[PDB]
Parts: sequence; C-alpha cells; structure tokens
Amino acid sequence: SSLLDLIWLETILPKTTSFIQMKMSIMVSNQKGLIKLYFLSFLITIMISMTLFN
Amino acid sequence: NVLQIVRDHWVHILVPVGFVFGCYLDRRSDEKLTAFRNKSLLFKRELRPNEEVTWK
Amino acid sequence: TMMSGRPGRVPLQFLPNEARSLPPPKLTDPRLVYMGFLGYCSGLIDNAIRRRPVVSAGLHRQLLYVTSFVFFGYYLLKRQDYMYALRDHDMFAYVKSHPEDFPEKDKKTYGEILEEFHPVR
Amino acid sequence: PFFDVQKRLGLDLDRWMTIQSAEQPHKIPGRCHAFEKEWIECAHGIGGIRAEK
Amino acid sequence: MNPIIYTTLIMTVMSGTMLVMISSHWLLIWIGFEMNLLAMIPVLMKNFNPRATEAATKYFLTQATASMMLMMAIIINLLYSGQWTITKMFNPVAMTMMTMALAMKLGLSPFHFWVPEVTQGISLQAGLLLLTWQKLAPLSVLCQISQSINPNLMLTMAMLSILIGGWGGLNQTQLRKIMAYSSIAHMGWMTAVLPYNTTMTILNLLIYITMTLAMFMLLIHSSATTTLSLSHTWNKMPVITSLMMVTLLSMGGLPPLSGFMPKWMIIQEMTKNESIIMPTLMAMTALLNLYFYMRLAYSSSLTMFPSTNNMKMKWQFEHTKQMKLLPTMIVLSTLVLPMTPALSSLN
Amino acid sequence: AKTLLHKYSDIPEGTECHRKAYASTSIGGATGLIVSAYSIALKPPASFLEGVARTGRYTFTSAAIGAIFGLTSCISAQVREKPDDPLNYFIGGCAGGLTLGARTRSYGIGAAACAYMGLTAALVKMGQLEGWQVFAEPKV
Amino acid sequence: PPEPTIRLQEDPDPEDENLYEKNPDSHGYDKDPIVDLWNMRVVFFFGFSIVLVLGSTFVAYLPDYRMQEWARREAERLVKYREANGLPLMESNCFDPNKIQLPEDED
Amino acid sequence: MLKIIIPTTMLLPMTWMSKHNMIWINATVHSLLISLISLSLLNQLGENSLNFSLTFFSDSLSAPLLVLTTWLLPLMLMASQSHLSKETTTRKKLYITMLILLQLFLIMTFTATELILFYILFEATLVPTLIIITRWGNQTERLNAGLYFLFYTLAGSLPLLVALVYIQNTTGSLNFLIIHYWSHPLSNSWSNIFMWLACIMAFMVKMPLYGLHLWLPKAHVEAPIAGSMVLAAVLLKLGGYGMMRITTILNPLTNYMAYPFLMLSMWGMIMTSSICLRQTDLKSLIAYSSVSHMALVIVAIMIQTPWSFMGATALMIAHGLTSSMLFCLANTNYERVHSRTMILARGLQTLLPLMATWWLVASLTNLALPPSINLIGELFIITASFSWSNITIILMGMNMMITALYSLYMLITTQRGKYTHHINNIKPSFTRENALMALHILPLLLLTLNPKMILGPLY
Amino acid sequence: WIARTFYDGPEKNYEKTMAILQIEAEKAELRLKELEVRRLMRARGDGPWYQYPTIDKALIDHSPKTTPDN
Ligand SMILES: CCCCCCCCCCCCCCCCCC(=O)OC[C@H](COP(=O)([O-])OCC(O)COP(=O)([O-])OC[C@@H](COC(=O)CCCCCCCCCCCCCCCCC)OC(=O)CCCCCCCCCCCCCCCCC)OC(=O)CCCCCCCCCCCCCCCCC
Ligand SMILES: CCCCCCCCCCCCCCCCC[C@@H](O)O[C@H](CO[C@H](O)CCCCCCCCCCCCCCC)COP(=O)(O)OCC[N+](C)(C)C
Ligand SMILES: CCCCCCCCCCCCCCCCC[C@@H](O)O[C@H](CO[C@H](O)CCCCCCCCCCCCCCC)COP(=O)(O)OCC[N+](C)(C)C
Ligand SMILES: CCCCCCCCCCCCCCCCC[C@@H](O)O[C@H](CO[C@H](O)CCCCCCCCCCCCCCC)COP(=O)(O)OCC[N+](C)(C)C
Ligand SMILES: CCCCCCCCCCCCCCCCC[C@@H](O)O[C@H](CO[C@H](O)CCCCCCCCCCCCCCC)COP(=O)(O)OCC[N+](C)(C)C
Repeated sequence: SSLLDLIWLETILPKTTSFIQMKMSIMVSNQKGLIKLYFLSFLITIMISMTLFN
Repeated sequence: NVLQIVRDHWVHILVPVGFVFGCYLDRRSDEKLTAFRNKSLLFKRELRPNEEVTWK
Repeated sequence: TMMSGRPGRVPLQFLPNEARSLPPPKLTDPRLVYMGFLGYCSGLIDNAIRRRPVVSAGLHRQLLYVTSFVFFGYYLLKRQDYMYALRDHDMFAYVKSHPEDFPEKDKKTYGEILEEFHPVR
Repeated sequence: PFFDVQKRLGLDLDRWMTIQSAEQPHKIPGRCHAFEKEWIECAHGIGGIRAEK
Repeated sequence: MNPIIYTTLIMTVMSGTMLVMISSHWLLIWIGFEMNLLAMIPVLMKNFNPRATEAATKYFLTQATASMMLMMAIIINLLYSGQWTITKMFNPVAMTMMTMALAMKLGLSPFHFWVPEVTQGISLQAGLLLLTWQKLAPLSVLCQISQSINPNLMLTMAMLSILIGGWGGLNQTQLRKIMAYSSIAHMGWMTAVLPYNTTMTILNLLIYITMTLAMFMLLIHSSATTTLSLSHTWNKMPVITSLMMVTLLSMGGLPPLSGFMPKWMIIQEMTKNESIIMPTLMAMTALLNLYFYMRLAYSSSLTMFPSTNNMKMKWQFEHTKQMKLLPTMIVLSTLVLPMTPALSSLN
Repeated sequence: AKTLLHKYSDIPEGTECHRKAYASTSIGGATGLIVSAYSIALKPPASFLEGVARTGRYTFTSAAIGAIFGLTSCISAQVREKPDDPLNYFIGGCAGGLTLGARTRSYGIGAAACAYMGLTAALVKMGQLEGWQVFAEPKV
Repeated sequence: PPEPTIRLQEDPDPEDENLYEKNPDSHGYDKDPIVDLWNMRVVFFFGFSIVLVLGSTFVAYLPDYRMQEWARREAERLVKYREANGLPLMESNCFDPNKIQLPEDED
Repeated sequence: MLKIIIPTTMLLPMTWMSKHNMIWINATVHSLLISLISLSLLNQLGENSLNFSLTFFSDSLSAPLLVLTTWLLPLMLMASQSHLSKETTTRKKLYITMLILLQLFLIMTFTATELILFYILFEATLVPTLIIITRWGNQTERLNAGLYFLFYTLAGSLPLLVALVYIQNTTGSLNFLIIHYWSHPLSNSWSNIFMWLACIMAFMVKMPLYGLHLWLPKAHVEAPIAGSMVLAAVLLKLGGYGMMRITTILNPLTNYMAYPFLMLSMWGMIMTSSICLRQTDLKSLIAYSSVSHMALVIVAIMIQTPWSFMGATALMIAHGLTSSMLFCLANTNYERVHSRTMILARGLQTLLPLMATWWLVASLTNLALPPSINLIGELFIITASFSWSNITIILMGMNMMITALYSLYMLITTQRGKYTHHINNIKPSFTRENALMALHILPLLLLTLNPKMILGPLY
Repeated sequence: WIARTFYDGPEKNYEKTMAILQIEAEKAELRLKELEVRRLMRARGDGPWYQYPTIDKALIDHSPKTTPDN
C-alpha cells in the first residue's frame, strides 16, 4: 500500500513527469525581456543553421 | 384534457418516433447492400413463380 | 497528390465545367443534414449568448442560419466530390499508361502456398 | 496561397519584369538572352521535376 | 483614431497580404510585406499607452529585420539565376536565408521570442488580428516554395516551436501570453507538414484561425486578460464560460472536437512518408498544451471561484456591442469533425 | 556538421576503442560548447571569467560523458562477441549517465541518467539497425 | 488585529433535509408526494414488469440461430453413415490432401 | 443498429424540453425502453456476425456489453436523483445530458466496424466522464483525479493512433473484417515489438494494468455515484474489448511480448487483494477489488485461448454488475453518514436489515460463489491458466482466498457488531434504494440461468 | 413467432456481409494503388500530379535586339 502504491509507482510515472515539465517550463519561460539576449541567441542560431544544415 | 396535456406530455412521443425512424433508416441502409442477393454459392436459389427478390 | 499544377486548370474557378458530368449530391444527403444541424446549433448559441429564450427567440434568424449552412454545404459537397473524382481519374490513367510499374501478379491458391504455422500454447 | 488573378484576368501585373528575354525597352538585349531563351524553351510545360532533370 | 483612418489602415493591411498572395514577382511580394508592415503599426498602437508603443517597436524591429533578410535571399537567388519569379530557390544559401526570414515573420522557433512580448503589450483586438491575419502571407509564400525547403531545417524549427509552445504555456497566468504560446505551437504543427502536403498546412491554418477567433472573441466579450479575472465570469455569464471550456477542449486536440482534425491528418500524412518518431514526439508534446488548457478550464467553468460584491451591479446591464460571427466560430471550432473529407476541396 | 557523424560511424563497432572514444568525446565537447553558447546568450551570469569558467565546466562534463559512453559501449561490444545488440549501447549509455550523476554528486540524478540515457542509446542502436528515419524525406 | 477572522462572506453549510418528515410514505424519489409516487410506479412497472420479465422471457425463447440443434442433427446423421460404412469416424486431415500441392524439398 | 442510436439521441431533446419536475421520470422510462429494445441484439449467430452496415456490426462479444451499457443508465439516474435534489434545473439537465452523451459514445464505440472510428469514440468517452468527475464531485481532489484520469489515458492512446494509421498505410484497411481475414504473421523485430507495444498499452492502461493503476482509486473515490458506476461497470471493459479485438494482428509476437504483462497481472492481483485488507475507505477498497478482477481479465486475454476468452467475457459482465452494486451500497451509507470511512458507521444490520441482505448478496457475488457468473468466468480463466502453466494455480488460489477475506471483512465491519452510539440520523432505507439494489442483483442471478449469452463469440 | 416477427433469414446477413467485404477489399486495394501512384508521380514528375510551374515561353521577345548576336 504505502511503499509501492503510494510512493514508488507514484514517483516513477506521474511525479517524474510533473517535475521534469515544471523545470523545463521554468527554464524556457524565464526570460527577463531583454531583447539584447534575444538577438544574441538569434545570431547564434543563425550561424548554427548556416554551419549545420549545409 | 385534450389539447392541454399534449402541450405538457408531448416529450414522451419523441423516443418512440426516434425508434421508428431508426428502423426505417436501418432498412434504407440495408437496401444499398444488395449486390450479392441470390448470388452467394451457398444460397443460390431459383426464384418462385411469384417472387421478385429473395430478401428485402 | 498536389493537383495545384494539374494541366488545364482555370486559376480561381470553384467548380469547373467538367464537374457538371458528375451526379449532384442529393438534397437529403446526410452531410447536408449535418450542415443544417450545424446551422441550427449556431442559431441556438446565438440565442443563448444574447440572453434570449434559446429555443424560441428568433425563428427568422434560425431559419436563415440553417438555410445559409445548407447552401454553402451543398456547393462544398459538389467541389469535394469533383476533387475526389479527379484524383481517381488521374490514378486510373496513370496506371493504364504505366503497365510495367503495376504488373498482373500470378493467381495462387492457399492450397499451394506454404504459410508458417505458429501454435498457441 | 498563390491566387493567379493575372492568369484568370489576363492582366500582366508583374510578368513583364521576370525574365531577361521579355520585351526590354528599345529592344536592348540582356547579356545572356540566348541562354535564357533556350533554357525557358527547353523547360516549358515539362514541369519543375522533369525540367530540373 | 478616426474610424475612416482605421478602415483605411485595415484595408491596407489586407491589400498588402493580397498583393503577397496574387503576385508572381519577388519584388511585388516584398512590396506587399512592406505595405502590410507599414499599415500594421498604428493598429497595434491604436490604444495609446507605453505598453502598446513598446510592443509596436518590438514588432517593427523584428519584421523589418525579416524583410531585410528576405530581400537578401531574393538578391542571392537572382545572382545565381537571373530569375524573379517565385518558384525554385536555385541556391542552398538563398533557401536558408529565405526560410529564416519567413520563420521570423511567422514567429517560429528560434525566432519566437517576440510573439508573447507583442501579444501581451497590445490589446485583445490587436492580438486577434496579429495572431490570425498576419500568418496568411508568410505561409502562402512557404507553400509556394515548399519543394525547395530543406526538410531538416524546417522540421527542426517545427519541432522546436512545438516544444517551446508547450513548455512556455505551462508557466502563464496571463491569457494573452497563453494565446501567443498556443500560436507558436500551432505554427510548429503547420510547418512540419509543408515538405509533405501543403493542403494539410492550409487545413491546419483554417482550423487554428477559427479556434483563435472564437477564443479571442470570447475573451473580449467577457473582458478578461487575466486568469483570476476570467475566474469571475461564471457569476455574470456562465454560458460564456461553458462555451469557453468546450472551445479549450477543442483547442487541445481532444476528439471528437474540431481541433483533433489537423493533428490527426498531419500525423496520418507523415506516416505515409515512413516518418514515425517525429509525429509521436509531436503528440506527446502537445499533451502539455492540453494540460494548461485544462488548468484554464478548471479555473473558468468547472469550478466556481469567489466573487466580489460590486458584481451585483454588473448583473443589471447587457453588452451594448455584440459579435455577429461568434456563434458560427464556436460551432465551427467545435463540431466539424464529421465533415473532415471536405478537405479535398484543397481549402 | 556531419563530418563527426561520418567519423564515428565509419569505425567498426567492435574495434578501435580509442578512436570511438575520441569521436564520442569530440561530439560531447561540441554539444557542450553549443549549450554553453546558448546559456551565455540568453543569461549572462556575472562576467567574462565566470562565464568562460561555466563554459569550460559544461564542455568538460559533456566530453567526459561522451567518452565514458563510447568506451563502455565499445568494450561491451568487443567482450560480448555479439556486435549489433542494443544491450551494449544500453550499458555504455548509462555508464555515461552514472558518470554524469557522479559529476553532479547526486544518487537520484545518477539513477535517472542511467535509466534515460541507456534507453536512448538502445533506441538509437535499434534505429540504426532497422533504418528508422528521424527526418524523413518526402516520398509520397 | 482588526480583521474579523472571516475570509469572505459565505452562506453557512445547511443541514441535510429528511424526506420522511414532511411526507411519510416518501419512497425516496422526490419531495413532491404525487411526483414521488408516480416515479416509484414508473420505475417498478418499466423495470420489473416490462424489462425484467418480458425481456427475460424473450431471451429464453430466442430462436436457435447459433445452430446447436442443427449441428447435433448433422453429427448424428454423419455418425450413422460412417458407422455403417466402416469409415474411421472423424479424419485427421481437415482438408483433402489431393487438393494440396506441397513444395518439394529435394534436399 | 440505428434503432438503438436514434432513441438515445432523442433522449436529449426530450430531457431539455421536459418540465422542471419531470426530468427523472421521463429519462428513466425512456432509458428502460431503450434497454428493452437493445435486448434483441442478444440473438447472435454461430456464423460471422450481425453486420448491419459498413459502419456498425454486432457480435456476441459486443451485444452483452451493449445491453449492460443500456441497462446502466436508468440505474445511474435513480442513484443520482438523491444527491442532486437541491440542484438547479439547468444543471440537472446538463448532468443528464452528460450521461446520455456517454451512453451514445459507448454504444457507438462497441459496434464501430473501423479501428479509427473505434479509437475516436473510445477517446470521445473521455470528455463527459471528465466533466462529471471534475464538476459534480464533492471533494477538492476531484480536479487532481480528473487530471490523472485524463493524462494516463492519453499517454497510452497517442501511440496507438500513430500505430493505427501506420497499419492502414501497409495493410490498406482498418476494417475488423478485412483485418481478420487478411491477417499475416508479425515478425520478431524491433519495429514490430514497438508496434505491438503501441497497439497494447492504450488498452492496458485502461483495464488498468497493475503498474499503471494509480488513476483508478483517485477517480473512483473522487467521482459522484453515477461516475463511479459507469467507470467500474463499462469504462474499464473498453480495454478488454479493445485488446480482444486487436490481438488478432499481433500473433505470434504475443507469445514473447505477453510475459511482462502476465507477471505484472498475476502478482498485482495478489498485491491489490492484500491492499484491500488494509483499507479505511469503502470506495477505495471497491476500486482495488476492481483492479484485481481486471488483472485476472488481462491474464485471460494474454493467454489467448477459447476458454480464456469465454471466461474474460463472463467476468467482465459479472464484475460490472457487482462493482456497480457495491458502489451503490457504499453511497447509500455515505448519503446518511457523510464520512465514507468504513470503521465509523457500524452494526447497520440491526438498523437496516434489508440493506444488510443486499450487502450480503453483493459480497457473496464479489466472492465468486457458484454457480454465479462471477465464478464461471473465474473458473474458465483459471482452467485456461492451468493449461498455460500448472504453477499459476498457486497465485489463483491465493487470490481467491484473499478475495473471500476482504469481501467478508467489508461485510462484517459495516453490518455486524454494535451500532455506533452517537450516530442517530440513520433513516429507514427508501424504496428507491431497495429497488436500485434489486435491479442490480436480479439480472446477475438471471444470467446464471443462461450463461451462453455472456460467454462471447468463442462459445 | 419471435423469428417470424422480429428477425430475417440467414441469407440476408450472409449476402450483406459478402457485399460489405467486397466494398472494403476494393477500398483497401485502391488505397495501396493510390499510394504507389503518388510515389511514382512525385519521383518521376511525368504524371498530372506534382507539376511545378516553369517559365512561360510566351513571354520571350523574338525581335532584332540592336546587336546581331542577341
Ligand atoms: C454526438 C452528437 C449528437 C449530440 C449533439 C450534441 C450537441 C448539440 C447542441 C450543440 C449546442 C446547441 C445548444 C447549446 C446552447 C446553450 C443553451 C443553454 O444554455 O440551454 C438552456 C436551454 C433552456 O434554458 P433557457 O431557459 O432557455 O435559458 C437558460 C440559459 O441558456 C443559461 O442557463 P443558466 O444560466 O440558468 O445555467 C448556466 C449553465 C448554462 O450553460 C450551458 O447550458 C452549457 C451549454 C452547452 C455548451 C455548448 C458548446 C458548443 C457545442 C459543444 C458540443 C460538445 C459535444 C462533443 C462531446 C463533448 C461533451 C461536452 O452553465 C452552467 O451551469 C455552468 C456549469 C456547466 C458544467 C460544465 C459545462 C459542460 C457543458 C457541455 C454540454 C455539451 C452538450 C450540451 C447539449 C445542449 C445543452 C443545452 O436549453 C435548451 O432548451 C436548448 C437545448 C436544445 C433544444 C432542442 C429543441 C428540439 C426539440 C424538438 C424537436 C425534436 C427533434 C427531432 C425532430 C423529429 C421529432 C418528431
Ligand atoms: C475551418 C472550417 C471551415 C471554415 C472555412 C470558411 C467558411 C466561409 C467561406 C465561404 C466560401 C468560400 C469559397 C470562395 C468562393 C470561390 C473560391 C474559388 O474561387 O477558389 C477556389 C478555392 O476554393 C477554396 O480553396 C475551397 C474553400 C473550402 C474550405 C472548406 C474546407 C474545410 C475542411 C473541412 C472541415 C469542415 C468545414 C465545413 C463547415 C464550414 C480555387 O482556388 P485556386 O486558385 O484554384 O487554388 C488556390 C488555393 N490552393 C493553392 C490551396 C490550391
Ligand atoms: C421468495 C422466494 C421465491 C418465491 C417463488 C418460488 C418459485 C421459484 C422458482 C424460480 C427460481 C428457480 C430456478 C428454476 C429455473 C426455471 C426457468 C429456466 O428453466 O429457464 C431458463 C431461461 O432463462 C433465461 O434463459 C435467462 C434469463 C434472461 C436474462 C436477461 C436479463 C434481463 C434483461 C435486463 C438487463 C440486464 C443487463 C445485464 C447485462 C447482460 C433456462 O431455459 P432453457 O433451458 O435455456 O430453455 C427454455 C425453453 N426452450 C427450450 C423452449 C428454449
Ligand atoms: C409469452 C410471450 C413470450 C415472448 C415475449 C416477447 C416480449 C416482447 C418484448 C421484448 C422485445 C425485445 C426487444 C426487441 C426490439 C427490436 C425488435 C424490432 O427488431 O422489431 C421491430 C418492431 O419493434 C417492436 O414494435 C418493438 C416493441 C416494443 C414493445 C415491447 C413490449 C413491451 C412494451 C411496453 C409498453 C408499455 C407502455 C405503457 C403501457 C401502460 C420491427 O423490426 P423490423 O426491422 O421490421 O424487422 C424486419 C424483419 N421482419 C420484417 C420479419 C420483422
Ligand atoms: C511501469 C508500469 C507498467 C508499464 C508496462 C510495462 C511493460 C513493458 C515491458 C516491455 C516488454 C519487453 C521489451 C522487449 C522484449 C524483447 C526481448 C528482449 O528485450 O530480450 C533480449 C534482448 O536483449 C536485450 O534485452 C536488448 C535490449 C536492452 C535495452 C532495453 C533496456 C532494459 C531495461 C529497460 C526497462 C524500462 C522499461 C520502461 C521504459 C520507459 C532478447 O535477446 P535477443 O535475441 O538479442 O533479441 C530478440 C528480439 N529481436 C529479435 C527483436 C532482436
């Protein structure tokens, strides 16, 4: 009841998914609104696209 | 009282009318799957003197 | 199947002339009935959003919704049928003109084909 | 996407400015008029894939 | 602004898009994009406040950069083949520059950063126009030159867009940012099928536009831009919240709703090309969009939140302006799954 | 680009363990450098020297993970005398995952890394064997 | 602390109502006695009288479309023929071997 | 098949145009009539099937499930009448609309000659149940439960869809008839292994499998009574129906691929039966018992023998009826005590004797007392498992013993002993509740007279 | 009586199944054929489908061009 059903079977599928998605969301959405960083990322991805797909 | 309970008990008639309509629609959909009527190897039969189709 | 460049295609023509060679959809087509039902639901939701008696507020408005949905649905069904007819026409013509790519396979019966048997145990 | 209004109406809104071998003012030829003319005549109606190959 | 001026600006936006979609010359397509950009700014800045001005500035910067890259690709393609007609790209470098420019115009990842910013800055009507009408021209250009695109780059950006939309929408309490991230994810779904079938791209665009129109009109009707503000809507107009909940169910791709039609078809199309892994990841990632749609549905109609005393006054008044096309949009975005084969109309 | 892909794939699976380890280390270092560039572009942590320290840490961690994966998988393939089995890539993949856990110093992250990297490595091996295409070319 | 210790203006949770108080003979269907009685009557008539009895009788007398009696008669006549003619009852091969073309191995 | 579908659709306009005090009467009457109409699909053939049209067909696996689905709606209306009395007319009509929509989706799901149509309706059922749980549930956990109940399902169902469309690209059809007649062996390959997993996991998560069963106690404990009834009676059987339908194209790979699921089921039935022994909640206990029974059904389907399929059909029908009855009894207790804790209200046999008799009969049928159809299914599955391997008898016997133990424990805790002194609001049981229990239990004891009606197409 | 009033004979269901099976078999073989035809047209480009535009040769000007060599 407690060890497997309430803890580990809960930890494996649903809790891990929730934790992973929460961290990924917090990483992706947390941008300070500084377009300097946005366009620096734009330059990096432009050069990566030029050097990676041809 | 007629023409008063009709306005109050009219809803009851809908389930039975739906059933009759569904039966008619089932027959209508059946009518378009007659490509093999009296043509199967198992029940290939000679028509009766006053029979047109083996089933409907 | 990209038919955008198919030869002899008038640019902005909804229904070509050759589409008139096809049987029109019947007025009691189930898809037309569903389009009318969609118009009826739109009328009900229109009554509900405007805070009016949902079933019996505006009969002219609901009739107009049903009629417009049926009209557009009829023409849409015609165009749909025409496009599927073109697809089948092109496919059959291509198979006819390329016999070496669609060969006639040999007829084999199951009494002379060996299939592996897998017991369920 | 592309709505060929010009083809439907026969207008020529911008087709006059697409290729070198198409009716320049004062009959001035492009530097590669002959090559472009040959390539266009080769690939007409054949389609993109077959023209490419 | 003057209603005549507003009408003129809207018609100029529409004429720029139509010039993009009817022309066969790259210069005229560029001119249409320029006209659309030029007439779009005052529409975004219609309600004058510093937020809208900031949003208009960000939008102008991104779109002008995209236009410059588009012209650069046009000139390179002209250099390697003296062609002005929109057809083949004729150069690997010109095709990459062109795909980047159109992705920045659409808001595809990695060029997605401006969409939530601008959508949050502007009002609900400006956001409606921005997220519906402004996708028609870049997507039409992409549909025309799809046989040139490198499938690797387009599929990479589509998968990135789906992932980013899913993860970024999970963290939002503002409704406009939720709409922006939903738009990003739907753009990702649309561009993943361009290399294989442009008809599915157009079908996805039509379904997405219908759902977005219904959603924005519902948000304007119950004038809420925040999750908690939307939580108060049940105490005045519960039918609006119910319609919103069903629309959110449709937007999440749950069958038998209309939003299930594109993804299904797209997945179906991609399996005809022996592509199995990518559609699977796409669906599993769209589960995140469904999750935050469900959170909004919980907050809006499935549970009843506390209200305020002043709401009683609002009970005594009715909307002065009503939306003619909202019921049709709701019904179309909810109940058109039985009419799926009509996609052969090459919509 | 695809140069490192050819470099890694050209080597036979059960031979040249050092060359496989070198190719895997190169791929890991490149991936770590790209991730570091992304992080620096989106988030400037404190300064030039702290940022380059972060980039060095990320690159070294990624290169170590790649090295451990490559060497362990190649050794397993050579010793088991059964090449082209996803179990070897599973073992190597979460040897790499376990090393990631040791670098991060957490038992939970080590176990999760073993799970998820062994599964991913086995899936990649299966896809190579069966010809699964992540980016399918348009045929129809 | 000038707060009332009250988070919001809320209705008190009511006490559950007893149907037997205002109406003995309450049948537990509805608080209106007439609607209550008629709901009892329709449930009992359409659930026990119609479905439970007539449906059970209908299922009991369903015609033999699964062909159990037909199968037993076929087996009876087949056994009668095979016993008389000395044939070895059931055969091991379900299909006639003469209409099967086996592949030669020649190994 | 439209003679059943159209009246179910007409149930909606009849509900919404009913008087404020006539919704329950009309809905119950017409649902009972629809059940009587559907009862004529039990006339099945020893030949192929009842192929009505290109879209819908009937089978002796489909017909018992259809009859049970139709019969469940009137009982759900009777059970929901009580706790929805203080509710507005519009919201009562919306609840009845959800119930009718769920019935319509289930009826079309069970016939559904196409696998894509089956998938679409199989997932369409997910929406009304979610609304019912998250809207008319009492506790604060209902929302959480709904989330679980949703995502678990979709976690299994999106891969299936992919596999489904993939199959049609290779076979050319997803019609059950063409799929069955044109079936070809599935090679032992990695691609085929993952196709097998995609085909199976969607139905496996809905049974539920022992590893993936966490959503079920949450959803059942949190849902209202009608939601619990339909979840335990019909919605759990969608996985069994789907597995029986789809395992035809998975041979011979099922022989190897079934081992992990067989071990999970045979051990998890013991695990969940033992969990039932230490449970302080009636609804949670009944949910865990359902998990055990569905584990046995999973074993039956994976073994894939004629006796396995017959036992699986019989057990699915019997469990649906029994679990619905058990939930109804627990809900009758809850509507008096408002606690849902087993140890609180005790000695109820002294205060409610006829309801104690209903409790005894429900516990006896959950215990699989012969010649009930519960034991018919149990015994057929056990015999098939014994033929599969003689060592399964150990686990089956342990499961039987533990099942008897917790069934009689639940009976004794609630009905026997001394009444709780401070509980004085226990009223005599209503005619509605007694009739609800009778309408659950008499069909079971009637079905034991004609078992072939619920033994499926391999009878 | 039940068979006479509620049901029909076996031939009806038998031949309806035969017709349904024919329809589904032809649909399946048509689906396979259409997939193969689409693949062939997309690869070779000689069919009515996947026809991508090329420059219209009616735009070319055929006149003396102020220089003899075009
Ligand atoms: C499978 C396909 C087949 C089935 C099709 C199903 C869809 C069809 C209809 C589609 C939509 C059209 C109608 C919706 C408009 C809503 C109007 C409304 O509010 O109802 C009030 C209205 C009466 O109340 P009223 O006094 O006028 O005003 C009250 C206010 O409207 C407001 O009342 P209020 O303010 O007092 O109460 C507030 C309430 C009000 O909120 C609502 O009422 C919700 C409205 C539904 C949302 C519509 C979404 C768009 C369509 C989605 C369809 C989804 C289907 C897919 C499966 C997913 C399932 C969700 O909101 C709440 O309480 C919030 C909590 C709700 C819980 C969570 C929400 C779940 C809603 C999901 C419902 C889905 C089915 C709805 C069926 C129709 C319901 C009326 O109800 C009606 O009478 C309309 C019903 C239709 C009339 C039928 C007339 C025909 C009969 C005679 C002809 C016989 C036919 C055969 C001919 C031959 C015979 C001889
Ligand atoms: C999303 C739900 C549907 C909403 C759609 C809007 C409904 C209102 C529209 C009213 C009618 C519009 C038709 C316009 C009249 C004539 C149009 C004609 O001149 O154009 C033809 C084009 O016709 C239209 O494309 C077909 C429109 C039909 C759209 C409906 C299909 C939606 C999919 C099915 C979902 C169910 C919806 C049904 C309920 C509305 C020829 O175009 P062509 O120059 O040769 O090729 C360019 C386009 N290409 C490149 C993609 C090939
Ligand atoms: C209080 C104590 C009782 C007082 C009364 C005393 C009398 C008691 C006697 C009754 C019980 C004793 C058992 C004796 C059985 C006799 C009847 C039996 O022989 O008939 C059975 C028939 O019973 C039915 O087959 C089973 C009942 C049908 C069940 C349908 C349920 C009702 C529908 C409601 C919906 C429920 C949904 C459930 C999902 C599936 C078997 O008949 P069968 O040998 O074969 O052939 C019939 C005749 N033929 C040859 C002409 C064909
Ligand atoms: C002693 C008696 C033993 C037998 C008991 C019989 C019990 C009969 C009631 C049970 C019926 C079972 C359900 C049957 C539903 C389907 C029947 C349907 O197929 O028949 C249709 C007709 O349906 C019937 O009219 C339905 C009767 C419904 C009523 C049943 C009896 C109970 C009614 C209770 C009403 C109470 C009202 C309130 C009273 C106060 C017409 O079929 P059709 O598609 O053409 O068939 C083609 C083949 N043909 C041409 C040879 C026929
Ligand atoms: C969590 C709650 C329950 C959820 C459901 C659980 C059920 C899913 C279990 C999956 C069934 C088994 C998967 C594959 C079975 C095939 C047999 C194979 O695995 O064993 C050996 C295979 O050897 C190794 O096992 C290779 C695979 C090793 C990599 C797999 C990771 C091992 C542990 C991971 C478990 C995690 C499962 C959950 C993932 C999220 C056989 O040797 P070999 O003759 O060579 O292969 C024959 C098969 N061929 C011909 C197709 C090649």
